[PDB]
Amino acid sequence: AYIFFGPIYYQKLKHMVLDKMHARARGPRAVLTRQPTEGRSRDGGLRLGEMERDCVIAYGASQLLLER
Amino acid sequence: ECIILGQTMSIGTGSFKVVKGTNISEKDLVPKRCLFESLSNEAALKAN
Repeated sequence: AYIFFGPIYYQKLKHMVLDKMHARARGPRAVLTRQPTEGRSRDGGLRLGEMERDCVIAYGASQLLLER
Repeated sequence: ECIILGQTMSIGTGSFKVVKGTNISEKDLVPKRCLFESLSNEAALKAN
């Protein structure tokens, strides 16, 4: 097939992966801390909300509840 | 109120119990006995 070729002015944004990789093993002050620039963007985080508690009820798993 | 107290729920996976069989016979669960109460039984109701 003939393939549509040509130049486009692209642009690189913010929001790289290097400052969003956030992880936590045990205890406070997590070991993989992202850069502290949220700015009205608290999208839950490393939590387990009531909407996600209702999903594992639908599977019927009773010991994953006590583990998590 | 089982997720608040940390109890196992009675629906889904915790709707039953599993138990393990001992698989022992009644030949080993015997009241083993050889001349224990024979001394005290005869000399307790004779002529009295």
